[PDB]
Amino acid sequence: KLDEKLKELKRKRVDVSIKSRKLADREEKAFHYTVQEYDAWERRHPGGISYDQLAKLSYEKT
Amino acid sequence: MPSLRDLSLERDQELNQLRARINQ
Amino acid sequence: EEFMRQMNGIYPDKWLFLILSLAKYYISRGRLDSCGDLLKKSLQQTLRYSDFDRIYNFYLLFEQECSQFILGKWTEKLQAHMATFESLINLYDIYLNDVALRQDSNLVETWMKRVSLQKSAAEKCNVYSEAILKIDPRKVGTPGSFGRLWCSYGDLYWRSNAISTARELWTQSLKVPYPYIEDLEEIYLNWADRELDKEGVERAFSILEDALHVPTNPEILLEKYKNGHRKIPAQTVLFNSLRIWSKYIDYLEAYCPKDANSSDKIFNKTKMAYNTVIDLRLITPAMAENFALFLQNHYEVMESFQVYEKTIPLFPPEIQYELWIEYLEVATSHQLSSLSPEHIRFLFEKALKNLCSNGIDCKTIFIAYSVFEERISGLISKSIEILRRGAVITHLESRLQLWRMCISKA
Repeated sequence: KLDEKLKELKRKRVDVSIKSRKLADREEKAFHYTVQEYDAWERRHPGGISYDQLAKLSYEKT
Repeated sequence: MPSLRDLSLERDQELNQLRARINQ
Repeated sequence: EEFMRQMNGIYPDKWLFLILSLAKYYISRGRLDSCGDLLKKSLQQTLRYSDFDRIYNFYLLFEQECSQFILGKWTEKLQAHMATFESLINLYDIYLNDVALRQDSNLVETWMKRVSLQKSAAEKCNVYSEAILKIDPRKVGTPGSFGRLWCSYGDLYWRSNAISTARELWTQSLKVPYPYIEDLEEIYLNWADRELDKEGVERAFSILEDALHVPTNPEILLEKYKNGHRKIPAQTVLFNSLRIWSKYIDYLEAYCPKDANSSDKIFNKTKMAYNTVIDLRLITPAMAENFALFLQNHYEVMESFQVYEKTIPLFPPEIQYELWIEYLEVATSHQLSSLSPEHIRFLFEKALKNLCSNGIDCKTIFIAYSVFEERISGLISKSIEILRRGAVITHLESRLQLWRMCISKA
């Protein structure tokens, strides 16, 4: 009676191969921040000019 | 009231679920 | 065969074609047992799923064709061959995860799938035992995932029996030097929840209180861990878990009887749990209100205001608006508040000065101030002047509402 077992095994094996091949083809929210998190967030994301002020700003840019 | 007391009243209502396990 | 070994040395890059060709040679030479163990070794050695599929399919069809050919006729060989065929058919899920256990052995998600595929819980324990030794904490990618493995492993015992076994396993869990702290919360919160159903919440407090043994110099330890770059375990900053403090406070607050008073032990313990959270600067705006509402429900209103004043300065002005609204709404209308009228005016003027110094829409505080000024003294003229101050000080719709109320009242 091994023929029926072999037939069932082949039927299952075909499906196993199909599934394996398919796997193969892939080849109010702000109220909950702590004080510490507010400190972190608040530090990570916080006319006319005189010649002396413009000079210092240009120096800083350089 | 609407912002934080409204949430906290829900918290004090959810704690009834904990109270059931507290007494049992 | 010698040439085969030579190209095994020379060409490691196309191992799949090599093993397939040598397997074909083994089948052609009648060395079926050699083909079997060779394919078994190669299948165990696969690493990429495309490579695995080709070898697994070839093994499956080889078994099928050999069994059918022998059936065409021997009994023992046929029995063994179809037994291996059925085994390889069934064990596809096991080989599937065997591939992923070599792509990244310490990715705990695969271990949480390998447990699911086991037939019986008696085997689930064995797979958990293997997983715990194979996994190294230092390389667990997703935080809070290894702790889920210890949590599930303890739950597996806890469902059947032997609570002592589960506890002794978990005591080993907390000893593991985890890199991240989400893995530690996932264990303590679960252990406390499981103890709550069995030994009462008195014990359930102890499980969490052991975790929250606040040490001296919190800033130094938090600096050492934060700047340690995964070198320092999260065991040392366990006190800095908001989720453990939150659940500990939930257990304490649900354990306080609704008619608790200042001489009750649990009410005092809840005060210390909240005050320690505030001291650690782990208090969140919803928890700062949770504490104030706990105090008000227990008729300790005058100490509720001390919570609001202790917490309002810490947050940015945008959140100070919400806490100011709560503080003033409780102060102006509550039978137990003992604030004199000049004090409540001092609070109001402080709120408006601080918030309007930062551009926050202060319409609600202005309206509340006008209503309070009408209530406490009856000076309508002062009430209107307060509303005019709000409308005259960019939130154009609010200033139109304050102009309509100020003028209608006048």
